[PDB]
Order: sequence, then structure tokens, then C-alpha cells
Amino acid sequence: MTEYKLVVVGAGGVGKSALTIQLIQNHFVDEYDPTIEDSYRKQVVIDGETCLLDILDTAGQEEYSAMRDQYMRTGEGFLCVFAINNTKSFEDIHQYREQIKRVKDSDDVPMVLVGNKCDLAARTVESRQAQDLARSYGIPYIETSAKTRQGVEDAFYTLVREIRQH
Ligand SMILES: Nc1nc2c(ncn2[C@@H]2O[C@H](COP(=O)(O)OP(=O)(O)NP(=O)(O)O)[C@@H](O)[C@H]2O)c(=O)[nH]1
Ligand SMILES: O[C@@H]1CO[C@@H]2OCC[C@@H]21
Ligand SMILES: O[C@@H]1CO[C@@H]2OCC[C@@H]21
Ligand SMILES: [Ca+2]
Ligand SMILES: [Ca+2]
Ligand SMILES: [Mg+2]
Repeated sequence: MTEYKLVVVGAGGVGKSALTIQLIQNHFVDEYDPTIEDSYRKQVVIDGETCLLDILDTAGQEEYSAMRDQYMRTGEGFLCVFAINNTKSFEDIHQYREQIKRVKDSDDVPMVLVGNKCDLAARTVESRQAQDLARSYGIPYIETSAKTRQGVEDAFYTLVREIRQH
């Protein structure tokens, strides 16, 4: 079996769980229950390949983030998520990327930058800004809405396609 281990990281509240639950379970989580560490598994066909996705949904709240680094170690690719209406979460991305590089002991780790909540209009991070950040990291930028499902499959499948290039 072909298994891809994906890890979703980013600031508290950006929509990591809502994204993962939309992908796996096809509904939108409206309430906010902070995550400690949850895992999901699903068999899917991606570009003609039957594979198993193992997705680790991590804590964004500092308080709930005990041993996050330990969980992240096994990850093969990382979704670095911020929210387009949360400037601080975007500024935080650098820190999440650095943590990933530390945990993996590599500067060559498959990643995708994700700007979530694109259904909302209080945008404070413009597409071009996020494109520029992604470009500096050598990775794709994709916008998503866990609410409408826009971009969700694309974000996760793009991460698999990045893992395949490494
Ligand atoms: N409009 C809109 N709301 C969203 C979107 N994604 C998440 N939300 C909302 O944002 C809140 C937080 O989402 P959640 O997925 O719990 O965030 P998280 O990043 O997993 N948080 P934590 O790090 O604490 O576990 C919830 O109220 C959820 O409905 C989105 O794409 N659009
Ligand atoms: O800030 C609180 C916690 O995260 C949610 O994202 C939108 C605002 C809510
Ligand atoms: O119905 C729309 C799409 O899904 C969201 O759940 C709450 C209502 C929103
Ligand atoms: Ca719901
Ligand atoms: Ca290390
Ligand atoms: Mg969560």
C-alpha cells in the first residue's frame, strides 16, 4: 500500500481541523473546539494511484501544543495554514516552517502554504503577499474555504504531489 503521512500546522483558529474534516468527512465544522492532537486516515485515488492518507491535525493554541514536535516527526509533508483574515497567523508561518525544519532536520521538506477562510471578506492578507512568501520557500500557495469546500481537495492533493517530487 502507498501511504502518505500529512501534517496540518498553523496558528490557533485558522481552520486546520475544519479543513481536515471537510476533506475526510465532507462537512463543515462551524464550532470552535481547540485541538490537542487528532489523526485521520482515508483511502483515496490520487492521480491513478490508490493510497492511504494519514493526516495529523495539530494544535495551534500554545496551551494545547504539548509534544507537537514529537507528533510531527513522522510527517512526510506539511500543510502550513494561515487565515486570510488573520494577519498574525500569516506572520506566524515563518515560525511553523522553522519548527518543521527543526523536527525533520532538513531544509528540504515537502510543504504547501494554505490561505484559508477565503469565503470571508475581511481580507488582510492579499493573494500576492502570500504568493511571494510561498515563492521564497519554493512551494505552492493555495487558497481554501473549509466552509464552501473551495480548494480543499486541491490543497491536500497538491501536498501529495509535492511529496512525490522529493
Ligand atoms: N468562514 C469560515 N470559517 C472557517 C473556516 N475554517 C474554519 N472556520 C471556523 O473557524 C473556527 C476555527 O476553526 P478550527 O478548524 O477549529 O481551527 P483550528 O485551526 O483547527 N484551531 P486549533 O488550532 O485551536 O485546533 C471555527 O469556528 C470554524 O468554523 C473557513 O474556511 N471559513
Ligand atoms: O479568534 C477566534 C478563534 O478562532 C476563530 O477564528 C475566527 C475567530 C475565532
Ligand atoms: O450551510 C453552509 C455550508 O456549510 C456551513 O455549515 C453551516 C452553514 C454553512
Ligand atoms: Ca456543521
Ligand atoms: Ca532537530
Ligand atoms: Mg483544530
